[PDB]
Amino acid sequence: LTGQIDRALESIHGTDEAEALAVANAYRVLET
Amino acid sequence: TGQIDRALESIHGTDEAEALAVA
Amino acid sequence: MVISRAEIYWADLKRRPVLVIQSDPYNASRLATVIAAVITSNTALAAMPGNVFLPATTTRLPRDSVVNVTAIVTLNKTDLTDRVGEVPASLMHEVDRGLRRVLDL
Amino acid sequence: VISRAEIYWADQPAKRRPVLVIQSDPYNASRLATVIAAVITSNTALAAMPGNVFLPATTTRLPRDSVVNVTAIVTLNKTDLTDRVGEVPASLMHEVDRGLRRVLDL
Amino acid sequence: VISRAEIYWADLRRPVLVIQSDPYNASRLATVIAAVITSNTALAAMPGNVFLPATTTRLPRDSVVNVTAIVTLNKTDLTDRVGEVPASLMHEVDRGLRRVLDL
Repeated sequence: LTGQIDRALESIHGTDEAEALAVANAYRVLET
Repeated sequence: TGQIDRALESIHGTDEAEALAVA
Repeated sequence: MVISRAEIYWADLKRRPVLVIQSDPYNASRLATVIAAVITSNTALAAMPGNVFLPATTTRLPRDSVVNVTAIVTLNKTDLTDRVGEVPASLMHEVDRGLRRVLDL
Repeated sequence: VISRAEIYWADQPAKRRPVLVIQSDPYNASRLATVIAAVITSNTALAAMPGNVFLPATTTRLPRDSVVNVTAIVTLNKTDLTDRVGEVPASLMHEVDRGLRRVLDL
Repeated sequence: VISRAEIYWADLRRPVLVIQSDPYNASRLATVIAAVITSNTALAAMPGNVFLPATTTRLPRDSVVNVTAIVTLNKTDLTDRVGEVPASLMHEVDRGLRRVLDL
């Protein structure tokens, strides 16, 4: 599992909207 | 077999790749 | 609107699509929040183990989609506005498999 | 190296709150930059909500008694988790697994 | 040397994914079994079928393995080796093949 995850992340360089906007939205839940 | 049938209605047009298979 | 699982909504996360993964019992309840997975348009993310590709012809979305099972969000039920469409049970089984994979369930 | 069942403190100001790692260890030990977690509250009344799991302070090393809110799931950057509070026993993580499968229909 | 999980261009030109096992591939058998790869991503709604991003296959466009379209080709009809499908995506392909073939 780990190996294929790393391999796929090599193609998708940087960070995607989902891998970020999720980290963004998280703060709203914890605040409420 | 509805699951297969549901997806078939989604692709109203059949792919010519599957046709070449018969060939 | 009675939000149900497997449905795709547009959500301000930057309006982007989300896939409801919270079960319908919790959805039809007085709980104000719903859990969802973020849907991306970067189809290359379908190579990531567990992620699920979604063709636009299936989702009613503009472009082809990928369920990012590593991007999980908790949104207010009011934050879900545009009900785009529903994901078939065969593709949601792929989503369910991925969620159990990434969450060890 | 973040592992499952571990409790971390997570971040206008900041309002730091505790979280329980639910992302599987294969995905944790990978180059994936994000980790999935369930929010830990101090409102023990939320243990009445179905699926939620109560956590005694003698077990978590947290200040007060805690409740894992399986309906509050967040995705955080792996770098945001620094101060490791502790690890949840396997018997209570089975309760967490039971709750998570309930709310996620898994 | 045709090996499993490899994608080749096949004479109609369309791509194919080798599903025949490597023992039969490394043999003098003149045929190799493959699943037809389409560019109609809408076929990813089919239960057994497996989506393949072009960034993964090295193919021109995004791809979908149609596990219900299986072919037996002569080994000479395979000319351009495009690339190989990772074992994680090939596990999904194997699941579809066993599903459609009841194996």
